[PDB]
Amino acid sequence: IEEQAKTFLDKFNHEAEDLFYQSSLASWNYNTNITEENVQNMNNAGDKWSAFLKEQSTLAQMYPLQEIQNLTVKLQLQALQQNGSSVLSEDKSKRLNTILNTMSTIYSTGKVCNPDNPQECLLLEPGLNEIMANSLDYNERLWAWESWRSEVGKQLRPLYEEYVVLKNEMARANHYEDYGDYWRGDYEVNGVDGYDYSRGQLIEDVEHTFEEIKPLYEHLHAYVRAKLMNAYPSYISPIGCLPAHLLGDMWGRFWTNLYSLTVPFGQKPNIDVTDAMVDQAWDAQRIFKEAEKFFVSVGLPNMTQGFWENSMLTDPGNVQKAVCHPTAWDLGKGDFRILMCTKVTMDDFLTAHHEMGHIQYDMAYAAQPFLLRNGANEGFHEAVGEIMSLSAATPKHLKSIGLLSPDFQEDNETEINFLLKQALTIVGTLPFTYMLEKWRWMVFKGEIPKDQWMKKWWEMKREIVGVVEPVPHDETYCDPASLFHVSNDYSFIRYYTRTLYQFQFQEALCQAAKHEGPLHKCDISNSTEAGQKLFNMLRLGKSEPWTLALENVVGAKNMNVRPLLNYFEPLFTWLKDQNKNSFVGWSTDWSPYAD
Amino acid sequence: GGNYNYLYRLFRKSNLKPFERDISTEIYQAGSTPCNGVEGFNCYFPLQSYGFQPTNGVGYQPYRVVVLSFELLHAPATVCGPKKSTNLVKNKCVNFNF
Ligand SMILES: *[C@@H]1O[C@H](CO)[C@@H](O[C@@H]2O[C@H](CO)[C@@H](O)[C@H](O)[C@H]2NC(C)=O)[C@H](O)[C@H]1NC(C)=O
Ligand SMILES: *[C@@H]1O[C@H](CO)[C@@H](O[C@@H]2O[C@H](CO)[C@@H](O)[C@H](O)[C@H]2NC(C)=O)[C@H](O)[C@H]1NC(C)=O
Ligand SMILES: *[C@@H]1O[C@H](CO)[C@@H](O[C@@H]2O[C@H](CO)[C@@H](O)[C@H](O)[C@H]2NC(C)=O)[C@H](O)[C@H]1NC(C)=O
Ligand SMILES: *[C@@H]1O[C@H](CO)[C@@H](O[C@@H]2O[C@H](CO)[C@@H](O)[C@H](O)[C@H]2NC(C)=O)[C@H](O)[C@H]1NC(C)=O
Ligand SMILES: *[C@@H]1O[C@H](CO)[C@@H](O[C@@H]2O[C@H](CO)[C@@H](O)[C@H](O)[C@H]2NC(C)=O)[C@H](O)[C@H]1NC(C)=O
Ligand SMILES: *[C@@H]1O[C@H](CO)[C@@H](O)[C@H](O)[C@H]1NC(C)=O
Repeated sequence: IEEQAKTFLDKFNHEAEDLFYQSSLASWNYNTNITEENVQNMNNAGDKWSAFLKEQSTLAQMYPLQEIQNLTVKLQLQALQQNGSSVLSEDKSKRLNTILNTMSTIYSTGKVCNPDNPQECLLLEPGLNEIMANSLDYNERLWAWESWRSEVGKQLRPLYEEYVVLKNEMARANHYEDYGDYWRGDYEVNGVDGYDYSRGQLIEDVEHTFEEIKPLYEHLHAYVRAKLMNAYPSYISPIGCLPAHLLGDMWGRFWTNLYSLTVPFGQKPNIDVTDAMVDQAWDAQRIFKEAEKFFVSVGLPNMTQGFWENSMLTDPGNVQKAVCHPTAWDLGKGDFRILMCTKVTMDDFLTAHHEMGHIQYDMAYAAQPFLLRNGANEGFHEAVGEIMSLSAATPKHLKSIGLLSPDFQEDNETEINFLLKQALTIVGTLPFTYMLEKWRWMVFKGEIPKDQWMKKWWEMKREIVGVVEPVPHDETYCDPASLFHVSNDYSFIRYYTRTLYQFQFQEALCQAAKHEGPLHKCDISNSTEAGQKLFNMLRLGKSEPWTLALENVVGAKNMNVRPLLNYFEPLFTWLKDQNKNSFVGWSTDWSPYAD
Repeated sequence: GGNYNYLYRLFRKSNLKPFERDISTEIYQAGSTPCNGVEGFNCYFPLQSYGFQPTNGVGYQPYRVVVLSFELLHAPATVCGPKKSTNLVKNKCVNFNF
């Protein structure tokens, strides 16, 4: 009966909040002060949380799921009843964890040695990522691109084939058709009177939104190709694809390292307020106190006053071994801490606004039950953090926060320099993200057999992304598995939808703050009505369907690409005038070796 | 490490009458199945403990409460406020209260 499930969850909601607390408090003491008497302090305290949750999970199947009427207590029950693994045979369950540990340690400890000196050998993160991000030598970028895929990616090919079979068995025992349908279960919504969403409906909404970005991406692809021919003459065709090893990093995920070759007006400095911070003696604490004044300006609460003692805003005065990585912690019981090692720079002035945005999202849904204290889907949590960073990087906000000469002149040449640096990171990553999840979805359902994995991968690079390989690759390579998110078992569609939600939030908040100009000049400071539009979504958590959360801000029930294109229309107008003598589009027949 | 000595009751058959008190420790029975004094599904111990810890956000830290309740049965009198005694100004027509 349904009233027994309510009494089940309230014993759960008070044993979990304490056991999650000290399992996360011990993870704080390891992260900010590393010993090994802290790693053993967090492994036993971490396993008491994991052993407790599988005990309550096997108690949750005593209650049926379709004999429930209240939507909230049904949502908590389905998130706890989830079997996930453990549906496999107990010798297949240990084979899967052996593969996931072997693929993870090949990626982090794989070395590449030089053919002129076999005694010098580079790892990926120090040394191989620096060549792909800084070099202008064609022959050295071609060496680092091919040798990472032929010496490390060939080890992951027999391991990734066994990984697909075991993950499809686990997904079909949980009544999905494949493992790709299991990943799309985040966006599913069942029976809330007009707000429903199918797991197959996500596939059409991604492909419908993508064919409206292809006019903008084609003009960006044509402008970068014309600028790369001056940097690498006799290597690039003026009507063809771009070679895969000249894109700024190892995989071509972000084009953000191509800015020094593709800058529109290099005689205008892109605005940088780092010298005005060290001329006014701003400490470590000023960067967060101006960040807290931004959020109280819009109508959001202060920091919790436990935030100021418990947090560790710099690396300590001790030479203290403590993972230095910006992050926002939500230990529980209303205890919010930020861990970062901040330097006096406009870079960490902006990520301070980003990391505080995770905190203000966390402080808002802290009145829901324990199992609904996440973002409404996997994409909302990063998207609310980046609309705080866009509003703080504008020169309108910088001159009113005291950091820009009240006699500063923004010219139309510097807005093109700023918008093109945004499009190399935002627009340049959207066909990479769409192509990769489309390839992984077709591998799991079996539309691509294993004798055509690397054949269909490079046909989709030339057609969707416009990127050609420099050396042909047969079915002994596995080039997707040489990325971190593929070999470490992560979903990748959250980076596509976060980019679309980010400009839907920003365009909906700037109509409430009564903006008049272009969308990229907007700032939501001093408003109250925009914050009330934002706070009505922030407090929902997972208690409502995410389509119901979007109408509280945007006014629509689906993700939309038209606010993303309105942000880049000053660039799209300027790009169509720079490509009057160029060719827009590419040919899938040209190759850098096929002459 | 958590002060686990401060408990509260989280299951009862029926809400309390005003100023009523209940220190029993019988195993609660949520479902219809009888409990027979042992724990299990739908048979819960009725007391939980605040695990208080010094690094808790406000609203999670312990507050001490005192409830004063003045009652007036039908006696002849009892305790009350203090008093303010003025001064004696002898040698002048005065308005006095002794
Ligand atoms: C890292 O934290 C641990 C524990 O928080 C520190 O180790 C000991 O902590 C106790 C407190 O319970 C002290 O009485 C001991 O003196 C600490 N050990 C030592 C060797 O000092 C540890 O000190 C912290 N790390 C550093 C570098 O201070
Ligand atoms: C079941 O649904 C009802 C409404 O559909 C929820 O009722 C609300 O409960 C809160 C506190 O529990 C009250 O403050 C509200 O006034 C109630 N609303 C109404 C309309 O009466 C109820 O909370 C849900 N059950 C659970 C366990 O959350
Ligand atoms: C979870 O996996 C189990 C198999 O281990 C599935 O079958 C359940 O088996 C248990 C006994 O171990 C029964 O109590 C359940 O009734 C069975 N399933 C149900 C509730 O029909 C079970 O179907 C899986 N649960 C999910 C999430 O589908
Ligand atoms: C920035 O604004 C100036 C001012 O309008 C633009 O200069 C004009 O450019 C057009 C097209 O080349 C000419 O027909 C006008 O005669 C120019 N104006 C003047 C006063 O000379 C300039 O092109 C703009 N730059 C960008 C990048 O948009
Ligand atoms: C936006 O908010 C800021 C912060 O309160 C306002 O800045 C104040 O501006 C006045 C006059 O411009 C100064 O006298 C104050 O010293 C400023 N306050 C601070 C804390 O620096 C700003 O005026 C607001 N914008 C509008 C349009 O009202
Ligand atoms: C936030 O804190 C400041 C001082 O730190 C205070 O003046 C302000 O009133 C606080 N905000 C609210 C809503 O009380």
